[PDB]
Amino acid sequence: AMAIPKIASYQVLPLESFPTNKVDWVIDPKKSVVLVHDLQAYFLNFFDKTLSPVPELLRNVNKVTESARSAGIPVVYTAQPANQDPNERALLTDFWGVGLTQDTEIVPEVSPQPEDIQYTKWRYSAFKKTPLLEWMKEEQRDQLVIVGVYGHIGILSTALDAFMLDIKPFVIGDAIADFSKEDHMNTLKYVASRSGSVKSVDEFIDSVT
Amino acid sequence: AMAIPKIASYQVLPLESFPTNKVDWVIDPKKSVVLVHDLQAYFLNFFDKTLSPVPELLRNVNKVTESARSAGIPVVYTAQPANQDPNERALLTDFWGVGLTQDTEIVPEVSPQPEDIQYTKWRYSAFKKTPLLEWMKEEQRDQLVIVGVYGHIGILSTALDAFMLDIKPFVIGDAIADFSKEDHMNTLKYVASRSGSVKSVDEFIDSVT
Repeated sequence: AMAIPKIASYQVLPLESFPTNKVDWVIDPKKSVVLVHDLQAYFLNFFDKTLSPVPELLRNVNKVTESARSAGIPVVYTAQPANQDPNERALLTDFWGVGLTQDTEIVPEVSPQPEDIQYTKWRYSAFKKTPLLEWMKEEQRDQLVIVGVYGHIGILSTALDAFMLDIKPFVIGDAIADFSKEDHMNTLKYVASRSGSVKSVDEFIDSVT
Repeated sequence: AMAIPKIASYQVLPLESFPTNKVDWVIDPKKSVVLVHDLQAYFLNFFDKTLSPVPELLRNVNKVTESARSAGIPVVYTAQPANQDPNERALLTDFWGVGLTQDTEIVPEVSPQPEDIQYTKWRYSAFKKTPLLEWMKEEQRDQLVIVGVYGHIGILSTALDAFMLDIKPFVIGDAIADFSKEDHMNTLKYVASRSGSVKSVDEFIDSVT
């Protein structure tokens, strides 16, 4: 089993470097949901939080959720629970060990508001073992705007599952972070060419206001 | 909408260049299933079939299936159906168009045997809208040995779903092909470090005989 590495700091990808979208979907405030993916103390503490990309990530997540709430867009947070039953954790243990035992709280900078939804996360994808798919169908919302960590792992897997489940995923390039700038960029490149749309925080704000 | 490109010829990755496995799972003939992923004339026609990696891919898929059948390992083929209903095809149309309208047959070199299972494929992952998961649970088999095309798309998505569904995916590095040698290698690198195991045809034969 690997440990999540001590993540070396890196610069947030310039907006000019975002990969070009193959699809021309537009974020619709009537049909979208914002997903704040696993922004727990445990996952973010693997970085030096005073250094890029973490301060930009947290301020940009706040920019996304504030404009989402003002446009009546539901905000959903995912969080892994502490001391996962080995039978429930299953194959994750083989790669990553027993998982978090503490620091499960969402970081205070992006703390959920009373009206926000909070789901217990069990796999890379936010759709596995959660009510996300059925709840989005109930809400008649078919667009998922994704922010959080880590790009090539949970963000990628959630975007792939959304796309295959007929939900349009929009990954916010300047509102995610990863193990490195290369992993972060490669996540955006894969999504834009094979599984969804890559947008900036300003493009999200512009589309929903 | 993109067309599957005219795939240029490339050399099958040397065995010495395969990424190192992070997990130490071993293919068990009592617990495994071989998946021949979308090896249809339609998908294979995008390469010049007389040039590398196609002759070696077909020969290698055959080495895998013959060894599997001799060890009593079920062999499952996935195939996309022609003229998919736009409502069923959904978001795939935005990236790839209406999909295949003919050439749905499995390439004759690796044509299914009477005892083999054949499922109708609808998404990148062989688990979506198929009986694969429930049938593997019925068979009490929790290992999926993956061969076929294309590495970074269907093979990758099937491996991620299997892993999240508690099924151990083993991608056969010299029994897959992709859009390029880089995509092929990057698929193996991602699987080995985040979602499964990467093995050679000889390692599969050795494990099941």
